Amino acid sequence: FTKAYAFGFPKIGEKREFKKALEDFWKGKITEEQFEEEMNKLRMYMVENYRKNVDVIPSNELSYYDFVLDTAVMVGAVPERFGEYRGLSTYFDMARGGKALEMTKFFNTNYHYLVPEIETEEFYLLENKPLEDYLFFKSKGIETAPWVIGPFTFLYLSKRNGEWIRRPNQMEKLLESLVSVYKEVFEKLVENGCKEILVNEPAFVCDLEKAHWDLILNVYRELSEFPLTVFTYYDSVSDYEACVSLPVKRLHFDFVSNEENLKNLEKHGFPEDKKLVAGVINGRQPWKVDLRKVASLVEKLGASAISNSCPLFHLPVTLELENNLPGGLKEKLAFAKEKLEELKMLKDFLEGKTFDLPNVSFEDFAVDLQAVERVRNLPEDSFRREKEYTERDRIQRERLNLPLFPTTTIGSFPQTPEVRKMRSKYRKGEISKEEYEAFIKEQIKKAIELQEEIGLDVLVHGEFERTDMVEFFAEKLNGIATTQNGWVLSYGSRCYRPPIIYGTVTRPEPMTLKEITYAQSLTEKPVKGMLTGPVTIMSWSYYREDIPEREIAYQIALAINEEVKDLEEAGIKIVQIDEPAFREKAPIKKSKWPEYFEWAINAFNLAANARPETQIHAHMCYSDFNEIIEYIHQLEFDVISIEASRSKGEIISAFENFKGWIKQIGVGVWDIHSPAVPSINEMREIVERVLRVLPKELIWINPDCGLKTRNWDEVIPSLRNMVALAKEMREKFE
Ligand SMILES: OC[C@@H](O)[C@@H](O)CO
Repeated sequence: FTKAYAFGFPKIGEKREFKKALEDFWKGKITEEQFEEEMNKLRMYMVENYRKNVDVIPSNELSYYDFVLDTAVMVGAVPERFGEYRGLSTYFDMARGGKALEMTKFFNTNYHYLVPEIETEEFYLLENKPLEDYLFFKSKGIETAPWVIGPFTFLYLSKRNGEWIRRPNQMEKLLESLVSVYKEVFEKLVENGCKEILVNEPAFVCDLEKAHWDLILNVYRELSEFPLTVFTYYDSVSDYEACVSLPVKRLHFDFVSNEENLKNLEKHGFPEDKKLVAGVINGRQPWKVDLRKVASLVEKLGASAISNSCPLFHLPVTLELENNLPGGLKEKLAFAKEKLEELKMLKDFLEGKTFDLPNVSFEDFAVDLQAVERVRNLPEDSFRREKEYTERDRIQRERLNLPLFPTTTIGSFPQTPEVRKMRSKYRKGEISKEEYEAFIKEQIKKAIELQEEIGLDVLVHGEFERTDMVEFFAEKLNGIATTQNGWVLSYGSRCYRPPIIYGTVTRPEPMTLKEITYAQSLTEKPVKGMLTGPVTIMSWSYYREDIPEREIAYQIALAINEEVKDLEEAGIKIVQIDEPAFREKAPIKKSKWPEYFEWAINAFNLAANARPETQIHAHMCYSDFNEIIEYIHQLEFDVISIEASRSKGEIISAFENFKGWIKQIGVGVWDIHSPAVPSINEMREIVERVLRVLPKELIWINPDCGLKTRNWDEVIPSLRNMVALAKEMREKFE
């Protein structure tokens, strides 16, 4: 007998019933009772999928917005600004709106959770959702195992007075209080017949201190009387011996995202007093795997149970209807539903109920050797630009002829309903390619003339022809496919369809030349080429695992550099490369950052390997650069734009303290997440702060980030104020 587990199955539904329910309810289209009924249908669909494939059925997974927020509500962590917790009304206020909790990435994934704000030192059982869901399924004659976020990870993902609660001394006191509530929840479950509880502790894979583990041991000793099964994923646990010594009867390890868990288990063994649950089916990638190979790992480990490595919600629901993928790709893929079926196959095989498993091997599939070696024989010169910054700077400035404190923007422009409809009609084939392009040309012209009128120094074409930055390029690159319904939850009701890098990546034709060249033909002002970095493209896409990550990254980077070269040839003087994944794609373990940044840096530089006369702008809307400034410094950009409104310019500290910093900085002086129009005085405070140490010639003035989420009536007046401010600064520091 091989007990099979599974967790994190997508909640959105095959027809995206979840997204529609949430949105209809918010718009007032349906009632709370109707919203609930729809959610229960999804609940049944989920456990139905589980029941057909695995032995242990999870419950408490259908979150109405975020499971971390659900955990906070469970323990009473509701900020005072929300008043008494009413229910859904309060829940969504904490989730979205002007008073909502901060939203941030869940570990190193594309799912975003809500950051609990701990205002009190005493937790209490506000709502027992785990019990609620457990009883709901029991009433349907279905035994389930509540899926909950463990107490250590919960605090680890939370903040107290604006700071993370991550040091042992910051966690210790709160934990005793927190575990007491968990104890109450667990006791009630057991009293009601609950046989197993799935506790998620992914924080165990962070670079923890031995002091953290001392705290964790004490936490679980207090919960040793409950039927707990602890899961860890996204990487190897930070202290194997300490982890396996925890007083829990069942322990799960992710044997997919890392090799350390296995090596450590082979070297130190695994306790006889507890059972191992082998996470052997990947939840982060959509590739079919040779179940005979997986089977051998499980057999060597003598593991009594199996399951996916990490939550399945990082994958789309089903591959079933994906019948328009490039030839041969569909047969090598497997989404959430198929991953569950793989666990069933593995279970049956391991129990001798079957003696055969489908063969899986496609190493040569979609592999373009000529392009591969083009990257494998990479000579240093493709990673370092011809001349050093100081020399390039001299050449660029004489070429650009820009004033002190030049102004520009750094992203998309707002998209009217008309722009959206045209893109729609185009995708549906309602209109021709020539027709769509003509429309785009019109929007670009209007945008260019508007910037001219407003008085900006460096212009952008608006990107009215793009929706998702990564999808835009994925559709133009060979080796990358896009799905029709491969939806994956990002947060709340927001879903995205990750592209699939299934083979060697190359750029067959120019991807952005027509729009950029056209925009530039309308003005004497320099117009920016706008591209997305290599690491960002793969960060938002699924990709082959039988090739090192850095190779895929360099392949993409080379393709991007070809675009850069075509832009240069076309006379484009400035090229911006947005690489938000530079930090966002970094390992959860900062101890693994050296190896990661080595190639992330090389990938960007390969993509940005432009002629000395070509000004390269790197763009990243990070809230702080203190922990990565040393890596940033190795990127061969000429200008780097940052968001400085939130910190009122204090984010500049990482730059003024970097000895030898001499590159230009595009200072964001306007928060594009607010409809409010920044006053000239507000922006002035920011620029003045930035000018405290750094020389004035390094500074550019621009908005914080893209503008596509704002309306024109907000953008125009803010842009004019930005120009007015820059003009003022020039007179002052003339
Ligand atoms: O160390 C992991 C931390 O930086 C966050 O990604 C957790 O969500």
